[PDB]
Amino acid sequence: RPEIKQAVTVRPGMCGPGSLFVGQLGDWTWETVSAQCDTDVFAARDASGNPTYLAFYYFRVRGGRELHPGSLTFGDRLTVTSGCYDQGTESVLTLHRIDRAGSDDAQRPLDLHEFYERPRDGSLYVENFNRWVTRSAPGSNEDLVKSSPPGFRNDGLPQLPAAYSPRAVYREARTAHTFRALDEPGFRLLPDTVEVEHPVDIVRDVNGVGLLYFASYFSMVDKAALALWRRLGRSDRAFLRRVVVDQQMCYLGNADLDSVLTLGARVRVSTETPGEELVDVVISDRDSGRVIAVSTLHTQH
Amino acid sequence: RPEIKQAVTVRPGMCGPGSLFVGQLGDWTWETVSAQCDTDVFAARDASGNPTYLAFYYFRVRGGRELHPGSLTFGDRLTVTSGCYDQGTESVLTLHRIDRAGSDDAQRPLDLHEFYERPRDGSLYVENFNRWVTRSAPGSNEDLVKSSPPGFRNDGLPQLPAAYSPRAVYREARTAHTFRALDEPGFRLLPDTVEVEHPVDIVRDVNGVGLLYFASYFSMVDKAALALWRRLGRSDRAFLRRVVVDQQMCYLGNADLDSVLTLGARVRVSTETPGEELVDVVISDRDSGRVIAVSTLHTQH
Repeated sequence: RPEIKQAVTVRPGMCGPGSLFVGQLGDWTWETVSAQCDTDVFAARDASGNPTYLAFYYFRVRGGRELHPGSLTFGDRLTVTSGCYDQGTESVLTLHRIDRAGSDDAQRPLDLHEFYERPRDGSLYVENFNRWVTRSAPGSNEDLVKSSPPGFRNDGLPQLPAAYSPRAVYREARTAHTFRALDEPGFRLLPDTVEVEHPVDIVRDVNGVGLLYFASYFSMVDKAALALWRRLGRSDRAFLRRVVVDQQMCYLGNADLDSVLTLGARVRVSTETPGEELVDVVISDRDSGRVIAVSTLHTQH
Repeated sequence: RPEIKQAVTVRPGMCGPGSLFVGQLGDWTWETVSAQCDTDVFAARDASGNPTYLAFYYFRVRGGRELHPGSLTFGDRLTVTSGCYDQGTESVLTLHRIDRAGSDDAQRPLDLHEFYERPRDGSLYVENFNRWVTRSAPGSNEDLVKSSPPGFRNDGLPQLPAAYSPRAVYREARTAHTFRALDEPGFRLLPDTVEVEHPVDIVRDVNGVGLLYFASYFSMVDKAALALWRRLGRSDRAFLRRVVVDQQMCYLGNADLDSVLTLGARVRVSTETPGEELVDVVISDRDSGRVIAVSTLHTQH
């Protein structure tokens, strides 16, 4: 199955300090899987005709000072290279590489070694690990059930080696509540933390099938990050100047639309590099006793 | 200049109870103008190389019970027909018609009479009246200046007759604070109103060039509408079931990112048709003494 290459002009609907860029990346994942796995992901149903959704489970966006999501402005010309990797019948890994158009070797194919071991400052690397799910009850967003639409073709797809394991990554994050081990050298934990109550926003958090929208988890994480930034006495203009060189998200659950979520955030500062921080955000559903997401942001400010 | 026809599969990034559908419509407007007016709207600059933005000024989405934005779910197949109409060198009108794919006569071209006088229940009609603007000062979002990028080609475009005037429509709305005259028969004004303070949300309201994003005005309007809906003792599930058969928005201004806006809402109920209402929302910037938007929603619930 060939990789998909696209020439993309940055539009208002896919950039800025909100979640529009991650929204576009997720739509590109559903297009890529549809093309490579001979399944209409947008209209997928199981054998009883129940809708099945290719849910986001693990999401990484890795950039750097030379190209990060905040670098993108209206009219920028990009190259996007996308492809899927076999994770069996119930899950699939999609990769996207984003380069500036015309940049040296932008036409190169996907390279696992480049994504997992030698990422280049100037390219953006996206991993989307997705899992097929159905609701266990109409109108309930809890206890989603593993699924696989009939005719889902993972058999074409290239394999990952054992070393490159989005599953090991997300398992450790569910346990540690961070993607960057607390014992990692060269950081100090600030004493300041925040815990923000966030009722589900039924205007802005909800998708076209009545679930919490995967992109709105990035918005909730940034709401927690901004609460912590303000607690540290830092300015709104400075928040809008933050360079996010790496972000990882695990979606442990969805949530009913009447839920009140809790957004917890903490920060580690670099003892090596001024302005470098690791921010961890945990999203909880206290009423059901669930952690529904974990995120780690690596920033320079 | 030919009209642009597209086959569109509804994606998560362009539907649901948020502003993603209007975000997609605006990106389609910038693509359509780029194609028909021989100008890269995404990267437009004036002669001094200052960026110039094709700002949204008047926006209408007209549907009906048979097809409205809330009808759209993942995987729906649509037909989109788009084209521009001459409004001179500083403004341009773009129309989009949206039909279900395969529906009778979905291939028909744009028809002004159909848009302005005989809209069909089952098609969606979009009007975007846009104006070229530059900032009057870097980092300021107030007192935007009229502009026209060099080489903007309106000379190709078809003409509107005098009868069809988005300008008369928006002028009346700026004066009346509604698109549906208060003296219109068959409605009664409820005494219940809301006035909500909304600090600009720098996570969710801001675009890739540091302005308030045109789609986030629709979110702010729905926040006001939901405040009024809750004031009337109505449920969240019922709000998510609302059928918006017509909505009009005028963008009178933008706003600095530290602004605190005021969202005012009022409602008229039908004395003819149960469940039919007209909701008016006014967005104010009290500190600068400006009305920055007016919206009217026609709903069935």
